[PDB]
Amino acid sequence: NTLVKQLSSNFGAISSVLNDILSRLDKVEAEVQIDRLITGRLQSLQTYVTQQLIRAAEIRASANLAATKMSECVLGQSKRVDFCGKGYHLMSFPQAAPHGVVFLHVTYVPSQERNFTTAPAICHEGKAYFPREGVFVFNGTSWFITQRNF
Amino acid sequence: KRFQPFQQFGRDVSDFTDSVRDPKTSEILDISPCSFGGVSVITPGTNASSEVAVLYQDVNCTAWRIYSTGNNVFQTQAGCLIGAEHVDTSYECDIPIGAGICASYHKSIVAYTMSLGADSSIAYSNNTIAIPTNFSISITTEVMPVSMAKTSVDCNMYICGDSTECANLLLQYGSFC
Amino acid sequence: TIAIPTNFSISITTEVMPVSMAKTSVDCNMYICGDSTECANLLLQYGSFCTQLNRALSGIAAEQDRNTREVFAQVKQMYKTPTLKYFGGFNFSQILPDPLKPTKRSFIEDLLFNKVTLADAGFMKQYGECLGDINARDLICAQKFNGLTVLPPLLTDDMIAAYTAALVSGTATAGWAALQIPFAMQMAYRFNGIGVTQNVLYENQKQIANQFNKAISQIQESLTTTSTALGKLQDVVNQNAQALNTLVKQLSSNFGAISSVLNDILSRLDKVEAEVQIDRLITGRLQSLQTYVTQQLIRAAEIRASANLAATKMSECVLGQSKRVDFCGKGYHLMSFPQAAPHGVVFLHVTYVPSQERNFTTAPAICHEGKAYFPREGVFVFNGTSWFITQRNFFSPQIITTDNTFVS
Amino acid sequence: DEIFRSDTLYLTQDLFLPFYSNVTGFHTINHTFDNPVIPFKDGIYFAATE
Ligand SMILES: *[C@@H]1O[C@H](CO)[C@@H](O)[C@H](O)[C@H]1NC(C)=O
Ligand SMILES: *[C@@H]1O[C@H](CO)[C@@H](O)[C@H](O)[C@H]1NC(C)=O
Ligand SMILES: *[C@@H]1O[C@H](CO)[C@@H](O)[C@H](O)[C@H]1NC(C)=O
Repeated sequence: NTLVKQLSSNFGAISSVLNDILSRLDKVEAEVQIDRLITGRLQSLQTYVTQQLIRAAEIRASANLAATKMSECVLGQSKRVDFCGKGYHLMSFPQAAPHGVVFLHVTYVPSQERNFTTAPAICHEGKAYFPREGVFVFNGTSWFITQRNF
Repeated sequence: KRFQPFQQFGRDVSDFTDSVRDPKTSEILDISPCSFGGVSVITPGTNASSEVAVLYQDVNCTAWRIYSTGNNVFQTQAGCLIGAEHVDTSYECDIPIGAGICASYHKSIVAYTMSLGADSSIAYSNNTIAIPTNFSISITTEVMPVSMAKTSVDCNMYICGDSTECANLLLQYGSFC
Repeated sequence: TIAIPTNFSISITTEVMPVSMAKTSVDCNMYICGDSTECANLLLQYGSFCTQLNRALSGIAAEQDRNTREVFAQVKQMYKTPTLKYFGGFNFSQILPDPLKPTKRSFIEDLLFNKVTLADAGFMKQYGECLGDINARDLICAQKFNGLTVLPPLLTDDMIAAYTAALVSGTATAGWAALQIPFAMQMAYRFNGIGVTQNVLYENQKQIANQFNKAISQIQESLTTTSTALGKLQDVVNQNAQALNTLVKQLSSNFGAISSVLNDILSRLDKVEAEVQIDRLITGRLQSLQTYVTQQLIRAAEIRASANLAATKMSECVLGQSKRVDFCGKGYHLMSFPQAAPHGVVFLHVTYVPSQERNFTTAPAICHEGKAYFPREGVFVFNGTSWFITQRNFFSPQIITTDNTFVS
Repeated sequence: DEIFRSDTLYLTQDLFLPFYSNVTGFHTINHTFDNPVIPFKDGIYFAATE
């Protein structure tokens, strides 16, 4: 619509209306004004094209990231942090949208944390028995081995 | 500035005449433009209200270079603000003024310092650790653009319309189409 | 034959990444036609290309604010400084604010800000001040008198420092909505994520802490002296200044007119004759403005690409352990710390580097009694006395047993 | 020109004497008196050491 509106503007010519110029001016005199208008209008077109190219680059960057998301999140489980949702990622579903895509991410969110006394290793009889990928926690009765979560 | 006898005017890099020798008294004078300073207008929408607030970036109102003084003139980090009430309370930055200052419509325009977020303290304990005992399943949405509208231009249509003489002039010009 | 390391080192490396650029606005009636009323009317009886240019520039400014928000506002809850600065032998001073020093920024942040020179300390210039200092050819006064303005950022530098302090405090306690774990204990978990066993961390804890504090001191000694480390976040600054001063200088040029000085033309020419020259000048100056705007848009796209990558780094490296190769440091990645910098962010990555490799004879499988006992994720090496089962990294020999291997 | 300028660099195209160019010397003493007719050739630079 901006391109449409720009036709009203003079570019140093007597009038923006070509028919008026051709109606009341002879060939040589009309040539000057018509050349001025031609220059201005070509310039407007070039500006529009340049802006379109920049917008297209942005949209290209957006489309590539969406394709990466579809490959990584929809067809797999991603261990990247916050790539396919805030919490621990389980699955994702795509839905189409006008000129775009909407992703639904399903995530696991821990809750109801409780505090225990923790040990890194157990002397037992003067030896070192390390947890092997778990935490040693004291429940109140005896020591137990647990995961980081749940 | 010191002017040699054969000089009468002085120019800067932009070629704007910035100095002049007075003919009668031969005293050198400096010429400066009158207009200077930045202005911004804050509104909550014409439909909601007709009132606006005005911010002057280059004025310190504790004055002279302001259009009018409606009410409550008070100095902020971003500049002198006219037409807004200051509030000590922190909020969520409806309209960003700048320099940590935001504005909102509460019925008057109000200006406040920006709120970063919730404040909490986590204890450090060598002998203690917290583990969850429950879990929840949350579903979140993400919206991402993929393509834009495809267009074409007929340059002979946009330029020269249906006129045959202008088309020939376009021809005896150049092919940037 | 196969070679396995027997020692390791802790290295700290830095990465500098731009986040935002300066926000600007243009008064086109100021830049074109000055205070002249006739040239303004001619501008009117020409066209409104001023609305488009300013729409583009305002979009750019909003984008810059958004970039900063996305890099630094990941953390929801703010986390107070613990006041102890010492956890399990690791010194976190010089990365956290010092109460004694009045400034809310850290020591390393102070060095980074000192290094980068900035054109404008403050965004206010008073008219009387420009008038008084006419003798000095101040570039900012010249920009302002010709309609070009720079706008302040929304988030002040102290706010960014507060965000970084909260992030570091969260890393020190709770790790990556709080876990509450002792520093040493978590560091044991990072080692597992690498593949090394926990007892390696627990046994040699003091040496690792000395090396870590030590790497911090070297970073500090490297930053205290002058280097081109922060060059990018300087190039960005010089580009903006250069573009504005170039616009200022371009007003001297004629564009086919008799003179570049409008007042001369209006003084010695009648309306109709002056119209031609003023139109030529108007065309040229509008063209200059459009070129400036286009270049700004391209620079903004580049800066946007840089900000997104920085946000990805903050999510992946600062709030987690990344298994990607070379994404968060050259060596095996353990942790990362962010520090604010003028118009950008600096990441400190801590990495595990193997060393002192030794060669052993290797076997893929053991015939034993005509059977196949495969290692189950370890290497069979011959020490000289008997065969042992080891990891790829940090050589620790263990007796071979049925549990260690799997039959097939 | 007759325009005043300070702290700036200014480019101009004009007739100048190029840097490190040849200049002819004429010396007048009791033994030798020199006053030949010399061409003008689009302007001249004339220096007297005396
Ligand atoms: C012009 O007239 C005034 C008043 O008589 C006088 O002071 C001034 O000197 C005159 N101009 C000059 C430069 O003589
Ligand atoms: C405004 O003026 C007052 C009084 O001169 C001064 O103390 C104050 O610092 C000024 N504010 C700014 C930010 O320039
Ligand atoms: C931590 O560093 C500071 C300054 O380098 C030092 O004085 C202190 O001794 C170190 N650790 C502690 C808390 O002893």
